Amino acid sequence: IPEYVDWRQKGAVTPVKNQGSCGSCWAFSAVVTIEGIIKIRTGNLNEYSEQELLDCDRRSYGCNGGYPWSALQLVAQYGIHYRNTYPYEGVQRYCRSREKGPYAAKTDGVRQVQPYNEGALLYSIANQPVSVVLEAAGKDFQLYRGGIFVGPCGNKVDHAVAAVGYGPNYILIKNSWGTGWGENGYIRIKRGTGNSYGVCGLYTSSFYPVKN
Repeated sequence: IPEYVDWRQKGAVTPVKNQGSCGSCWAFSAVVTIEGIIKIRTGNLNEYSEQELLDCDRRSYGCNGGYPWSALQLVAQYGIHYRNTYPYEGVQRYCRSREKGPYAAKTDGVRQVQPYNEGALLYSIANQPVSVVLEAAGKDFQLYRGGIFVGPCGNKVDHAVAAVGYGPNYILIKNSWGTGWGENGYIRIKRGTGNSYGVCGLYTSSFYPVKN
């Protein structure tokens, strides 16, 4: 895999989103990875529905949190609608997939990266955007404006985001806090520190969709 990856440069990343007050980061993270894998496999960059996963992932808890792996499973076993067909409302509602016509895209499964393994995570990013988790509760993370973030932060992961690239000393993260947070909505988190958890627990739980 190469020294630099940045899926934005390869037209595989949609604009930065804002999850709002809703604890729907798990759905935003999954959707980032679906938009990426659909671009990689088909050549078209589309936006898909975080709200659909929020409403319909019966293993997640709506705005009280959820599981990126479960949302990616949901997209692999049914499919997902375009974001515009099923726009984000920032509140959990009744599942409306059946009422929104045929699904726009469908994947074939979801694989997990080996946890606590930086190279394994980098390997997946070189193939596609990956759903990752991290500790976002620290004010240092909350107030991040730019640069390669090294913390302070613990390994208490609580926030799902998406890794869309990396470099020799960082992993590139698409967050769901709007375009005004971080580096136009992104954070570069230091890698290569030798901490197996990853900086901010970044290596705790990583999933990506599979689409043949």
